[PDB]
Formats: sequence, structure tokens, C-alpha cells
Amino acid sequence: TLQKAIDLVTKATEEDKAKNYEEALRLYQHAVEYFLHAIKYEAHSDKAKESIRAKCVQYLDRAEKLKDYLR
Amino acid sequence: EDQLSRRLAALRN
Repeated sequence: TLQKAIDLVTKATEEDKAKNYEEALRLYQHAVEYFLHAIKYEAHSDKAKESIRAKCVQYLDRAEKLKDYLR
Repeated sequence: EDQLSRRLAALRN
């Protein structure tokens, strides 16, 4: 799930750079969604969970901004 | 976590 979480967000970032909000959104929601599921299942501590949460919360905001841009 | 977790679930669905 870790690789899928990173590989997903990684593809979303590149997409956003190539004027691909659509492909970037699907990859973003897929990455963040997989990240959260990984935390609820397994985690290290509040510290680590925080770093993963902040990165997810920020990624989620960008998603809604993309879907809204085209919508 | 529930904040973004909820808004995220709505995005996909």
C-alpha cells in the first residue's frame, strides 16, 4: 500500500504540471485515499502519523481545486 | 484525519 500511495500521488503531481487536472485528480484522490487507509490499518506513532496526515490534508485540498477547475 | 478522510470519500464517490 505504501508504494501504491506514493506511486499514485507521484503520477498526480506530474499530471498537474502537464496541464492535466483530470488525470492529476484521479491520481491524487487515489493516493491520499490509499494513504489514509494505511494509517488506520498500520502506523508508527503520533509524530509519524502527523507527517502523513499533513501531507494528505494538503493533497486533498489540491484535488477539490482540480475537479472544480474543470467542473 | 476524519476531516480529510470524509471529504476524500465524497470525491471518489
